[PDB]
Amino acid sequence: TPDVFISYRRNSGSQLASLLKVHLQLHGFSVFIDVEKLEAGKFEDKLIQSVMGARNFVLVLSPGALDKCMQDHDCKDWVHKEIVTALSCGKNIVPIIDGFEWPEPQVLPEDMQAVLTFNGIKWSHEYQEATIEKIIRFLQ
Amino acid sequence: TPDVFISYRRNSGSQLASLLKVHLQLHGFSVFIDVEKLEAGKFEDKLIQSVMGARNFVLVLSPGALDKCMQDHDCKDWVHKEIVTALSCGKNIVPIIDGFEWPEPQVLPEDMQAVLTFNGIKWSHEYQEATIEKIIRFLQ
Ligand SMILES: C[C@@H](c1cc[n+]([C@@H]2O[C@H](COP(=O)(O)OP(=O)(O)OC[C@H]3O[C@@H](n4cnc5c(N)ncnc54)[C@H](O)[C@@H]3O)[C@@H](O)[C@H]2O)cc1)N(C)C(=O)N[C@@H]1COCC1(F)F
Ligand SMILES: C[C@@H](c1cc[n+]([C@@H]2O[C@H](COP(=O)(O)OP(=O)(O)OC[C@H]3O[C@@H](n4cnc5c(N)ncnc54)[C@H](O)[C@@H]3O)[C@@H](O)[C@H]2O)cc1)N(C)C(=O)N[C@@H]1COCC1(F)F
Repeated sequence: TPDVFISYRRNSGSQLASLLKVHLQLHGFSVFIDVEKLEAGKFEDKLIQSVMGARNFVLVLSPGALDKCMQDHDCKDWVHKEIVTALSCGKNIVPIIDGFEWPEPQVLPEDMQAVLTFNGIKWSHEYQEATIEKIIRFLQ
Repeated sequence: TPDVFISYRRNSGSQLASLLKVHLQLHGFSVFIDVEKLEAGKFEDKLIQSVMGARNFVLVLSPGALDKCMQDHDCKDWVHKEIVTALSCGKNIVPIIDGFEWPEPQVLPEDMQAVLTFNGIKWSHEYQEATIEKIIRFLQ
């Protein structure tokens, strides 16, 4: 059962999300990212269970990463579903900020507005190792 | 003296470039990427000498990566400068395709059109380890 769940928006954060996976594994954390760990069966159940099972929830805020969450009030967007599950289970949420612009809370669905109240880490392209060490301090 | 020089477009390839660096280092290559190895002094000479110093030239073709090379006949664009140096020195050039569209040769300045004649490696989000293993087979 993975220590860390990495949630990300494919069209804009795939590369950073995989970069985060490599570094965290090199530092001894078990990591769930879909392309390495989402295997057979109905994926809706497996994904939700993977979030529920992970102590740490690493949220890759690339540019526009929460845009498809906006007005998703049936909760059909997958980042939205993953965040609400992490919030509902009281996980240690660690937002990683990479060119993300902070939205107004009211533009996000009520069941995920609390994600903006967690302290985020700025991804520094020039000081990546320092960025990684800070992330590890945030993790449990 | 690094074996591998990674050339890349910051606004679209920085994450993949850094991910390539970490994997190549794990497999024992000395890698030059600017944010880790470009240090003090006039950077023009330092960059060109660093291309000259590496046997392998890894070119990250993220979407639109060559767009600023087009009509750069003054040769002010840094990706343009790095490619021309690599071609001129007869380097082992290894393009990494990440959503790149192949342009018609004639839209590119004459001194870099030969970059399109090198066999490129498709970057696979779902089979990243296999992509890396292929890149290593291409290196010298
Ligand atoms: C449904 C999709 C999925 C979506 C979202 N997340 C989580 O949500 C975040 C990313 O959200 P987001 O950027 O908005 O992604 P979408 O725009 O929804 O991608 C939708 C695209 O998925 C493809 N597609 C649709 N139906 C299936 C299917 N039945 N089987 C396989 N592929 C499918 C298709 O190409 C479509 O365009 C992130 O945190 C992640 O953990 C995980 C998995 N899926 C099962 C896979 O990709 N499975 C791949 C095969 O095994 C490993 C794998 F996961 F890589
Ligand atoms: C000039 C620039 C540079 C440009 C290009 N490449 C090579 O060209 C590829 C990327 O092409 P590309 O996406 O088109 O880059 P540009 O948009 O041209 O960058 C322009 C931006 O650079 C900043 N900027 C400008 N003047 C200086 C300066 N005197 N000192 C520090 N920063 C400067 C500024 O922010 C501007 O916006 C890639 O393969 C790489 O090897 C290497 C270095 N430079 C020296 C640095 O960034 N130095 C940083 C300090 O050490 C680590 C470092 F290397 F990161």
